Amino acid sequence: MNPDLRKERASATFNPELITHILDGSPENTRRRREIENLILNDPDFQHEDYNFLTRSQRYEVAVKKSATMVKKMREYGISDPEEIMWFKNSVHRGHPEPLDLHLGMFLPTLLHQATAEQQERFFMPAWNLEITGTYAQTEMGHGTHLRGLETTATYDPKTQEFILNSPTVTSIKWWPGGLGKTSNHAIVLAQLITQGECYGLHAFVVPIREIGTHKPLPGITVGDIGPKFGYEEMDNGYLKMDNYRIPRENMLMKYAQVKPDGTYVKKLTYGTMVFVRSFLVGNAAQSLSKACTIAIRYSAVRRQSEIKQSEPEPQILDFQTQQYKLFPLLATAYAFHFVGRYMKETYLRINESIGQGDLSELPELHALTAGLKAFTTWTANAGIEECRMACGGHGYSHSSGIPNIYVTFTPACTFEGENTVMMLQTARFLMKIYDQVRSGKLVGGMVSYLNDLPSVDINSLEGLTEAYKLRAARLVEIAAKNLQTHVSHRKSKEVAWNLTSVDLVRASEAHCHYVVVKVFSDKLPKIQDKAVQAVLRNLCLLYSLYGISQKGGDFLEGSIITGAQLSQVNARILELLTLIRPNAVALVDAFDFKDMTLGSVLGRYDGNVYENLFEWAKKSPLNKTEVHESYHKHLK
Amino acid sequence: MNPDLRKERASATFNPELITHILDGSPENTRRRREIENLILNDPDFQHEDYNFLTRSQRYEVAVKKSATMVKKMREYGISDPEEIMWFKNSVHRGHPEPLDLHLGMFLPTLLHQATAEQQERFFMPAWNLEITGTYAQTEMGHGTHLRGLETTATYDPKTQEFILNSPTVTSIKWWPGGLGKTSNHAIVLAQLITQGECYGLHAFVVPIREIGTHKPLPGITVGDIGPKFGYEEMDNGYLKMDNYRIPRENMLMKYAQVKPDGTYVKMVFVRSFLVGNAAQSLSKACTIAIRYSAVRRQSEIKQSEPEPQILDFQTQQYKLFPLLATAYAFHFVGRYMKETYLRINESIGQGDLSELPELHALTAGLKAFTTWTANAGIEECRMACGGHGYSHSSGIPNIYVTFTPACTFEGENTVMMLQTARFLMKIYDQVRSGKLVGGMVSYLNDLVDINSLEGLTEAYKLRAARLVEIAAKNLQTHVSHRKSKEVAWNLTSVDLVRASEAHCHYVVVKVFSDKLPKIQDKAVQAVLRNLCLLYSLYGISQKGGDFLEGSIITGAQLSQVNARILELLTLIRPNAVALVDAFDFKDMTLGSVLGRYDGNVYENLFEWAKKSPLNKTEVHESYHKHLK
Ligand SMILES: Cc1cc2nc3c(=O)[nH]c(=O)nc-3n(C[C@H](O)[C@H](O)[C@H](O)COP(=O)(O)OP(=O)(O)OC[C@H]3O[C@@H](n4cnc5c(N)ncnc54)[C@H](O)[C@@H]3O)c2cc1C
Ligand SMILES: Cc1cc2nc3c(=O)[nH]c(=O)nc-3n(C[C@H](O)[C@H](O)[C@H](O)COP(=O)(O)OP(=O)(O)OC[C@H]3O[C@@H](n4cnc5c(N)ncnc54)[C@H](O)[C@@H]3O)c2cc1C
Repeated sequence: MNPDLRKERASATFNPELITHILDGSPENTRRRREIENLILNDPDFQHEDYNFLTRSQRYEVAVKKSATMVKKMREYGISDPEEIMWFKNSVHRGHPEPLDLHLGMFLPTLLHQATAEQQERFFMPAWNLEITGTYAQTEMGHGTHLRGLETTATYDPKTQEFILNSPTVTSIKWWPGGLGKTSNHAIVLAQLITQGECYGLHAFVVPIREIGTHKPLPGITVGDIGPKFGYEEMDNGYLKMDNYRIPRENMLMKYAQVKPDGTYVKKLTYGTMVFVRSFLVGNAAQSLSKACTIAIRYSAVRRQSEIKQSEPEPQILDFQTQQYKLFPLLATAYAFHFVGRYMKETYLRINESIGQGDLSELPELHALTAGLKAFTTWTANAGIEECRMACGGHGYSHSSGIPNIYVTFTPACTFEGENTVMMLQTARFLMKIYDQVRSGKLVGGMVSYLNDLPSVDINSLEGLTEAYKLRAARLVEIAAKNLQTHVSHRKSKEVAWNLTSVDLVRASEAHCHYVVVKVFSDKLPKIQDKAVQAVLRNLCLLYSLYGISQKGGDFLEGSIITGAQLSQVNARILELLTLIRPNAVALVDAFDFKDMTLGSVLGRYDGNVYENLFEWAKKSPLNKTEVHESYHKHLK
Repeated sequence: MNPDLRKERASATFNPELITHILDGSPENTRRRREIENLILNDPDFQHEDYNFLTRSQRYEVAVKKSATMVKKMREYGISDPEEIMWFKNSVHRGHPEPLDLHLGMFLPTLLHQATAEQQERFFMPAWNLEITGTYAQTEMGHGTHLRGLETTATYDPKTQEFILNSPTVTSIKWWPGGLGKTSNHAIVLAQLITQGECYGLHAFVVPIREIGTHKPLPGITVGDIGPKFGYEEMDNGYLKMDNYRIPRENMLMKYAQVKPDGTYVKMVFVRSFLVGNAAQSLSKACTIAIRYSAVRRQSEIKQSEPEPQILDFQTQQYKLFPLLATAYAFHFVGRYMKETYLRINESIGQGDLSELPELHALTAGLKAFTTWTANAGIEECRMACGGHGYSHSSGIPNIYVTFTPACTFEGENTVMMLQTARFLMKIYDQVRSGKLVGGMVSYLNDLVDINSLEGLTEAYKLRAARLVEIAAKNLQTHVSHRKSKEVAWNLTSVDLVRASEAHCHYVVVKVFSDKLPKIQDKAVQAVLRNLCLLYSLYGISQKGGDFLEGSIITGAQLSQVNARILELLTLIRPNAVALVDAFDFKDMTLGSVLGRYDGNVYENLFEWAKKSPLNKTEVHESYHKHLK
């Protein structure tokens, strides 16, 4: 390997393999994930020309065959555990999105959970070999966040006992569903149920959209791809227009609501529904940030440029303080998000045990924390990925860095499972609700128990830093509450008040979530058995928290949480941590255990042999298919 | 038009035309710019299918076709004024980069300002009928920022009287030059001059790389495209490897240094100013789209009873877009300021007065980094403020983002630039330390409160700048003191130094924006810009409250009033949002945005766009039969 990377790995003060165990959950987990990864790696059926060297059409085509192959292979290998299916799918698509995401993630799961025996035989079973391919169509051109505003109608017809699915306007057309564009022949559509002159709200219906065998669109059906996007080249995000399309009455999912043959409309928290409330975007954020950091840091250890001292030769750019400042706080963030994502997993499991005991008390906080962490981590990871890219200089801009694809692939996560701003406002509804409760004399519990200490620190220890974040969260919640009451007590409608306090409310949710990450990171440390590993993660933990304090110094000063002098100490300690982390930077990134193939990066290769490979890469790219480009003869010659 | 956009326009308290006048510098500049943009809009030779519906190869091809026609068309129309050239070229490529960029910006300009009668005869003249297509090759795979690290050599050969251009290592291969991939048959190459066993530094040579008429790479010449990037699809950024490749000794640009047959060796600010304008323009486009779309898009609710409101009515939406709108105008003004400044200092240089040249270099480097980094993040905020729809190329913001973002790394990597600014700031600091009075925009360092006034806010930025410079200076001393080494000390203080330059530059933008108001003749226009200026200043104080609180420049109670004033200002700006974006005068064609269309008729046009998308050439995709069946 490149002498420069070898030098970095030799300076590491800890064994990176021990951290990999921690990330996967156990040594055993690491082995299994690697085993599954190697199944795809050495399988030529999963190999193909570099995504970036292919047109959009060819990219979608490649994704399709790999997904089709993926299904057959997972069936044959007997991979049923959801975690293992995740690892397997990750290795096959290398973080890239694929056309069977909704089919496997929402279509089959919804049928398995709510469909009747006859329905599953008609819609679930035929999918085993993809005879049937489905997707979930909810979003419309005119409504994404505001569901109640959806326009698709499903009117019951007593005479023929079938539903009439209709897209009355341009805005009503379904828009975005992955696989809806060209892959799926069936789609579970969400529509406003209409029967006996009454609208009963949103209900789901199984609707065939393409003829089996020929894949031609069925009469009354209009489907297609929505066009090119920032990223997602391999995903056929689509649109669906239904011209008073008829389907059997038995195609409605009736586990919760039913429609009798005469048109009469009739009418719990389970482990079943809980699987749907589950989210993996926090882990997704951690992972994407990690990939970017791995690339940027390795490259920064490989790239030599400029000079620190005129007498010495060009140093590694990772020797520059500004370089370390750009990347080490993000590396610490990457780790913080991994621990938070693991905490959430733990919580889901803790919550099921509570539900099984009849205790639904922590559900409100779960839903608020879930919406909050999702927005906090996705936004932070989003910006962090681009910093990593720009930290690589000009080469970061080339697809050979691998970062532009990571960013473009990850960024819509700020939209998935609820707009980030809307989600933060959801977290704020809960924070205000708990605040009002404490106001009326109730002692509250949970991560939000600090509210019991309203109304409104040793900056050197982890405990004092956690406390500082706790106090800052309390302070921002207090500011939002008071400001909210000022509008209300001004005779304004609770709603107008809400809007006029929304910026403040989002900030309260943000502060709350940041405090949660810090506490979770800090709580992790005492549980690390290996002292060397513990020491490094501690430095990363100190950097994450100190850096957050510097980033929003105003929050801590305004609340008199820290003094101006303490802010100076915080800033100084941050610079000191950068160098303490420096000798371990590479090994910390190696611990993420990404294979070159997943990274899709010349610059971030494990071996550090960037330059020779960067040249081969460019020479094999499409514009060099010929020495002279036809445009020459036609317009220049 | 969409009645939602017309009611937004009807509520405007000023005439947008007057702001366009201010943006173009004068009413006549507008009329003239709008003339050119029309020469092109109605010309079939510049029409083609949406770039986003084409492959990388087809994009490059369309760019090449348009640029070639561009040169012919300009010459024939009489467009030679380099300003009118920007407008024309901007309309033609609809804001996208083009393969003749270096040819017109570096090749010709360099020849025209350094070539001899013989050279300007066989090099400059041919680049008339594009007979010759050239580019400038500086950057190498191994070096971009630190030029004296370049490896390309030009070893003079006394016997045959010709320089030998060589790429000894993989890292020495030229990398990135636009037009170097498949467009140019000639390239001015920057290389280490070596003659008579001695290296004399970097010098520029003109080297033919492709055979005229066939475009075949010449013997010893290896050329090609460097591959696909985040953006720049229509640009053939390339690589050049020269294997002991010989060129007439007479091919060296000897305007400043010469090499006779004996082998005896003898004897940037405008571009950064351009990028600041490029930052303002890109930010403006994004804002125009995001704001127009926010007035068109209705969703969710405020009051239970009322119908879905335009998302522009949500405070959060206003908070995301109005501060950025104010930033776009702020950046346009500081850009104009930079222009006035370099023109003035240029005039001094000519009279032997170079007293303001160091500040000019420093300010120009700092503002470039400050505005490009700010606009960069702002373009993405505009995209995300559009919801999922923003992610689609139908929003046109992703292309804007991808096209503008490299501005943060080329022409001086932002952090390196800020570091240069900091070097100047420290010098000035040491100068006042010695007891000297300094002038210029930095005269506030000779001195080493009211949140409700324009003057007080400007004053607040001044002190914040002074405070950060002082913190950097103090930390720098503390390090030279403890570490006893200047280079090590500089490095351990570099984050503080960058922060001080950022603070200095922010102060400049505010001050410039503020000094611009009294010069506005129309009262209504002056009134709206004033709100944007207050928003800009107040927003920055909130964003980095700790800087002001730390320096006892503002109290906690004042920070609170700042935040309250920002919210109030969003409200006061709301009624003028669309008109303020309309003022930019961007045409639908150069915006390439369905969501930001001037008429506001989004949805109907959106479906048509998707319907026309490449993946819908057929109802069923080929991949179905061969894989999913
Ligand atoms: C890559 C990608 C893939 C997708 N895949 C799928 C898929 O497979 N299936 C599917 O069903 N959908 C999919 N979608 C659509 C996604 O579900 C929607 O984008 C999401 O629901 C938000 O809808 P919208 O974009 O119209 O947002 P809108 O809410 O209409 O607009 C967003 C803007 O309005 C603001 N806003 C909205 N309501 C409020 C409020 N009450 N208060 C304050 N601010 C508010 C937002 O914060 C934001 O600035 C995808 C989108 C993308 C980009
Ligand atoms: C779209 C695009 C188009 C381009 N077009 C052209 C073109 O037409 N012609 C051309 O010649 N070039 C072109 N380039 C190359 C561009 O000029 C270089 O990328 C730029 O000069 C920066 O060089 P670098 O990428 O090697 O940076 P590097 O410096 O190698 O790396 C950047 C990183 O190193 C850090 N760093 C470097 N030096 C220092 C220092 N002294 N102190 C502290 N930190 C430091 C930076 O802060 C940053 O994080 C283009 C690049 C792009 C992306």
